[PDB]
Amino acid sequence: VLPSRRSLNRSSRKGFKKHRPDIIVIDLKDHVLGRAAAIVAKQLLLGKKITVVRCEKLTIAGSEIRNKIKYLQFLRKRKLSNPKLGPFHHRSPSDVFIRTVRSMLPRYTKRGQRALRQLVAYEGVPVNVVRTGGRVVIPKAQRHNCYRNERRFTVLGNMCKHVGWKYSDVVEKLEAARIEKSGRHHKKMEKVRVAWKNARKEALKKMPQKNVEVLKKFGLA
Amino acid sequence: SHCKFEHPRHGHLGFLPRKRSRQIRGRARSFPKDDPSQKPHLTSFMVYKAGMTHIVRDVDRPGSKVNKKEVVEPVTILEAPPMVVVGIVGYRQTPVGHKTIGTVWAHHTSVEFRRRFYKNWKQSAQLAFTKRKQFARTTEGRLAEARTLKAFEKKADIIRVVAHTQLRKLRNNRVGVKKAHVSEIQINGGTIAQKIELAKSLLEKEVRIDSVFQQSEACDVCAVTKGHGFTGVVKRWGVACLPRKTHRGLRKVACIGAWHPSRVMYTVARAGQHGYHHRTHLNKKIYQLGRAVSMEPNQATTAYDLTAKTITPMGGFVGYGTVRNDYVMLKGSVAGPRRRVITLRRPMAPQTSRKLTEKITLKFIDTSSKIGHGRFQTKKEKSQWYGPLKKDRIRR
RNA sequence: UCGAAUCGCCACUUCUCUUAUCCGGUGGGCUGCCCGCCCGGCGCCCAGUACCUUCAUUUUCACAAGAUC
RNA sequence: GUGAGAUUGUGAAGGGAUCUCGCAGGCAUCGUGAGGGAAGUAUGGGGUAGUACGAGAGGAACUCCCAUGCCGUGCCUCUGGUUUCUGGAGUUUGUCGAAGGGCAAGUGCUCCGACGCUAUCGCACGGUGGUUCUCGGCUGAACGCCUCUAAGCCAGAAACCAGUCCCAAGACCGGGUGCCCGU
RNA sequence: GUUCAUAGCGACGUCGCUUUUUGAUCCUUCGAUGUCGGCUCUUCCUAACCUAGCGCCGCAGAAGACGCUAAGGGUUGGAUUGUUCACCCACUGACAGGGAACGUGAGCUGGGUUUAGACCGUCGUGAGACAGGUUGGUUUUACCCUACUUGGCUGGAGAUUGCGAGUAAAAGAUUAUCCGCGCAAAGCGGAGGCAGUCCGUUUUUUUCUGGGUCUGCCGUUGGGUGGCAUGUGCUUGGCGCU
RNA sequence: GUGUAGCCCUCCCGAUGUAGACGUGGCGUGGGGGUGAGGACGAAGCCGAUGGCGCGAGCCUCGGAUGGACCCGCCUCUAGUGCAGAUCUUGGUUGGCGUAGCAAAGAUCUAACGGAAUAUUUUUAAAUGCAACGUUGGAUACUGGAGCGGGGAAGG
RNA sequence: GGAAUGAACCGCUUAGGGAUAUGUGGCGUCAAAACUUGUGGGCUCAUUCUCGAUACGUGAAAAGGGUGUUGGUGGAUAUCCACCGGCCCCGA
RNA sequence: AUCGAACCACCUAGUAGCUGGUUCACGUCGAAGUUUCCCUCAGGAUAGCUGGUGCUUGUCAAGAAGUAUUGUGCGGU
RNA sequence: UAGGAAGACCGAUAGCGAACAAGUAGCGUGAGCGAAAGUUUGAAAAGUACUUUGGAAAGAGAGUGACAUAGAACCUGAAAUCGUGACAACGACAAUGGAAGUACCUUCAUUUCUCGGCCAGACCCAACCUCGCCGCGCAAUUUCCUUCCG
Ligand SMILES: [Mg+2]
Ligand SMILES: [Mg+2]
Ligand SMILES: [Mg+2]
Ligand SMILES: [Mg+2]
Ligand SMILES: [Mg+2]
Ligand SMILES: [Mg+2]
Ligand SMILES: [Mg+2]
Ligand SMILES: [Mg+2]
Ligand SMILES: [Mg+2]
Ligand SMILES: [Mg+2]
Ligand SMILES: [Mg+2]
Ligand SMILES: [Mg+2]
Ligand SMILES: [Mg+2]
Ligand SMILES: [Mg+2]
Ligand SMILES: [Mg+2]
Ligand SMILES: [Mg+2]
Ligand SMILES: [Mg+2]
Ligand SMILES: [Mg+2]
Ligand SMILES: [Mg+2]
Ligand SMILES: [Mg+2]
Ligand SMILES: [Mg+2]
Ligand SMILES: [Mg+2]
Ligand SMILES: [Mg+2]
Ligand SMILES: [Mg+2]
Ligand SMILES: [Mg+2]
Ligand SMILES: [Mg+2]
Ligand SMILES: [Mg+2]
Ligand SMILES: [Mg+2]
Ligand SMILES: [Mg+2]
Ligand SMILES: [Mg+2]
Ligand SMILES: [Mg+2]
Ligand SMILES: [Mg+2]
Ligand SMILES: [Mg+2]
Ligand code: NA
Ligand code: NA
Ligand code: NA
Ligand code: NA
Ligand code: NA
Repeated sequence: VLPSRRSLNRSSRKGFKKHRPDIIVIDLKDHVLGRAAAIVAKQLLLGKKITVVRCEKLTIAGSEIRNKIKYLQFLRKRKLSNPKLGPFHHRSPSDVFIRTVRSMLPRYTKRGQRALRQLVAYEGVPVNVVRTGGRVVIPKAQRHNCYRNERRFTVLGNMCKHVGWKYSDVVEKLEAARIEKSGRHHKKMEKVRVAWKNARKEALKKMPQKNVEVLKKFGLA
Repeated sequence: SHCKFEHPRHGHLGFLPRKRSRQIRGRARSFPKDDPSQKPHLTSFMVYKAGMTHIVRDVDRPGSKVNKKEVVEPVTILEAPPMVVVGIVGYRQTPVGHKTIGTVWAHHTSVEFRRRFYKNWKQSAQLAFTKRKQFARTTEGRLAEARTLKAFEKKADIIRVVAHTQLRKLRNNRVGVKKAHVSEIQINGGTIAQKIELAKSLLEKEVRIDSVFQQSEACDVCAVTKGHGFTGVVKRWGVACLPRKTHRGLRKVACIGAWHPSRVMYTVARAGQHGYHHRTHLNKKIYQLGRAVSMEPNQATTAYDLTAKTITPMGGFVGYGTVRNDYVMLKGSVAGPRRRVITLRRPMAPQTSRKLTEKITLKFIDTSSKIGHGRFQTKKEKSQWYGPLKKDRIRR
């Protein structure tokens, strides 16, 4: 994915500087794992580019002990003759989500393999996607719309930590820094936000009165 | 049907595959856990194997049958010329592992270090590090170095130093390699700022083994074992031989699997490469830390044996020669043949047992010849047994 | 060298938390009702809501014959 | 566009047209670690102690200390085994005239024998944290009593997961660094 | 079971599980799937013999009985017999039960079973018979594909193509138009000058050029101070040189 | 005017199928009787990213930088008349494959000569002509008189 | 054409092709259809062969139990007893 | 190189209810594994199921019907 | 033993075993068994003198002949299998196959070139098939609606 010299010369000759394709960034905090994967799988097949973040905050219905036992039963399956050929049991939350999505795709055709290549999964919000725009959610897979309040659920990050994931503390430290850095900057840049709101209110007093009457009729000001 | 009688399986399945080691030098895969309370210090060293001998000492072990009595213990002698520190590296932690941040190089480096980056040094242009030398000390070069050191302080997690051996000072006739061996040594203890301060003071300087290890301490050994080439199942795995009347040979495994599954499994012994594997062994006590013979010649003289002698046996170590530099005496054996490069590291397992904390006081060191049955400790002793010989008569 | 498919962008979006929750926050009076108080944006044809000015013969659809990289 | 080539079935110049390939990396080092493998396990003695308990008869165990069995990873200082160093010596038959030096008997045979390889027949070494099961409890309703359970919490098996250990980027590392080349 | 149905048992009855016994059937194989046992080697199951932790007793202690989680580890040396099975001697913490084409013959062995020679008993007029006893009786082929064990060579992200552009990177005239400190702050620091040329839609325009020059710095001429493990490179301090 | 390149135009009802039966102005091959053509300005045969026609068996055209002397359409007669397999017959070719191997009877060395078998380079000597053969002299060693000694029979 | 898979089950039975509509079976992704339909009711929480979920297909299960939770019937008193169902749990 | 009956040529292409094979296209139709007899049970003959050729006729229906209704008989699950 | 007539016969794996130095070569102690093989170059040997490399075999030229890719067991010269030049791409589903398109070739067939038998779009008539909008009949709408009191 690192550009070669050939790409650099071609871009320099034609005067191309930067390019960003159309990508949707999904915040997967407090989303149901199975329902989020099913919706994402169909959109990938329709030709969308999707990047998901905060995969460690996905939720699964049931107690943690029940889901932990479920994973351990999966870990027991291996090719006895040569386990290095057998099924591979990935342990990170982003790898678990990618495996779940892969099971909902035609993975043994070129069309299915291409669709899987269009998905990128992260733990937390990495520095290269922080400033890329506003994140989105999936209302049909949100926890407060799917589970009854009295049921018990499992957070994917806590489940993975006890079956082999080794970077739970690293992700937690990185998230704390990001919240501090983003919170400071958003406390800044408030004077400009207030100034812009004040300018709009100062308008409707200098702008033509006929256009003000139209705005009132349509309920805009 | 079940097997008629039970016995434990042959061999350890955690040391697979039994393939040739990728490198010939011993490399530590992990370093001891960092303790920020202690002072910054190095954690490993590189030495060369010379040979073996044995010693006599008195043991202090209450409740034992040998308490306050003499024992004989074989030991291993390893030559340890001082190392040179040339670089600093820093690491940062990411959700996918550790990543290198950058490298700070020393301004002056020796020819033996720069020999490592060439296949034919004497017939090349020898241009390595020439451009960096022209730029490092300028105003822009100083600014670039400060930028890298600022990155180390701000966001690094682990600090390591790049060091190399001095084969020129180890004037061995049988070790043919002239390019130095390069490795990384982690710095443990103190904060990140204190770690960097120690590394800068160490740049372009020598480090002696006595400043890393102490006598009566334990250590870990990383080395590659002796090779044996293609080997049968009897030697490779230790299976039992078959009766004498066996058609088509008896040094085999009779049954290599059942009908189902219809394939051979990875747990069955087969013939292949044996030896030349990387191994890490634990808890080797340090019996002596000797200094170079040029400074103090009475290396093998103890408080109970006043004979003046060096550590090299009569006639020299077989296939190695003389020990001319600092050395370390380890109890027991270490992997690999003579002349191989071996890495010693600080212990990983807890060190609190009575055996591990015992204080060692040597009483006798053997220096007889390892060729034949040596019966003279020194050259003077042999010339006292024999009188003047025929050749001496010619001289006088 | 290359003729190519893609056709919103922002240094107001590009911080956080909740849903048994003051749906912007936050008090008082007598369960629940009543009464208070303070505070996404642009973009679609004049760089701006005036009514000034060039568009053709590419003469009835055809990948926008134009843009971006 | 440019640099190379090709257009091979009934002959030779010359021109044209078209079709293919190249137009950017190379070598050398220090590292990361997803995934896979996975290992240590038992007994005895000292002391507790002739103690607890028991009318007597009899009769235990934990911290701690010292060894050993089975297994695993290595090594050759010592001891033992092995000799085509045909090393040194000795000895039989034949043979070069004798002696000397040898030689033939697919290594004549005997003794000692280095280097190397090798034996529990010799020697060294074999770690750290969590989640839980059975079970025992704490608060506590349902059910103005009670209750280890309904919500919640504690401690916790040779079991399970990770660390240490072995292979390791078809796990395609936008990890670092050195020099040459190109833009 | 001194009493006491249920510590431990449990008749008369009744409900199940398993495929490690033997039967019942005859679906596949008769232009052939090598038929007992032992040796060797790996793995799986739990209905737990020993090893870890527990509950309960007709558990005072010691030794034990019953039950729960648990298959990580261990489970022997011999006499007789072809034996599986059986039965004794001995050690031990313990000498648990089973599966994998009744695991395993192009891995072995060939004692037994089941050809041809021969002896005995019983049966048959006889040739001969006996799931009765006995002795002697050729064990063939891998260089192919896969699996497994080691051993090397080498491409490749549109997983060989597209030019089909997503960094677990930075932080701004849209990353361009310099650096250092600082919180994506507030704020505060440093920066050589002169002449041409060659190109140019403006803001002290881009380059290329020339001397005059001043730091940091190379390679140097020699000189003396010194450190390092002491033949080889450094730190000094000047000289004239980019 | 059963059956076609169906005499032509409307309308209605059925259409699969093992063993098996039957139909076809249904296809193809060797030869006889008739009729009509073709060929050195090139017959049969053979080759094909040569297309066209037919549901199909097949038919026809094109090209040959192939060939060198015969052959076909239509109506009828006649038969040794159509192939993918029979552990089918006879030839040819084939992966395995430069593979498995060419391992009893002890063994050869050296100089000169001979030989086309060298001392073979244009683009100092070694790193660019290797390997192997016979005779003679010398060396080493085997057969060891029940001999890789010297003569005969049978057989040749 | 359906029941993932199957000679015999379900639907339907077949000249070469379009348009329209159905049968059996379905409408979270694989995979066409409720881009997870209703402005419809209830019931269920199930720790190592892991609650349950398309008949034929026994092609996985009993006797006997539960103060789990949700409904009935018959008696008593200003809540108590006896009996019978649904789903789930032990037996496994 | 042959022996619980040698070798060569011939009768001999010996017989086989048993195993193997059996060469172009389209179209109209399209089954049976059941009955009786057979030294019959891995085979035949015989009736049934099928194809071909028709004959005699009719055209809304004769000697039509795997179906009802009405009337009248039979029966021992 | 001499001759004649022929054939809806076979046409070199056929026809006699034998179209040829065939009951021959070869096999078996013997009685006996028993093949393969068209010399079919060309009308005519005119069967390649001579130069050059090579020890030779042969190669490169030259020549005869209408043709030598008719060069000597030489007419025609198929398939199986192999080499070479150019090109097409291609992961690992063993290949092969069916259906429907597309990207590059091919220049095979047919049509057209001032009218076209080519490619699109809109409009008109008939037929068939949909959607909007507006409604009706019936004691179905009295186990009902409303007011007041008990
Ligand atoms: Mg066992
Ligand atoms: Mg044998
Ligand atoms: Mg020695
Ligand atoms: Mg792991
Ligand atoms: Mg594992
Ligand atoms: Mg000798
Ligand atoms: Mg001799
Ligand atoms: Mg000896
Ligand atoms: Mg068979
Ligand atoms: Mg067989
Ligand atoms: Mg077999
Ligand atoms: Mg069985
Ligand atoms: Mg068996
Ligand atoms: Mg066998
Ligand atoms: Mg056997
Ligand atoms: Mg076998
Ligand atoms: Mg016998
Ligand atoms: Mg039909
Ligand atoms: Mg048929
Ligand atoms: Mg004929
Ligand atoms: Mg025939
Ligand atoms: Mg044929
Ligand atoms: Mg070979
Ligand atoms: Mg051999
Ligand atoms: Mg001899
Ligand atoms: Mg001799
Ligand atoms: Mg769909
Ligand atoms: Mg016949
Ligand atoms: Mg047949
Ligand atoms: Mg029909
Ligand atoms: Mg009869
Ligand atoms: Mg013939
Ligand atoms: Mg020819
Ligand atoms: Na044998
Ligand atoms: Na159990
Ligand atoms: Na002789
Ligand atoms: Na049959
Ligand atoms: Na013949």
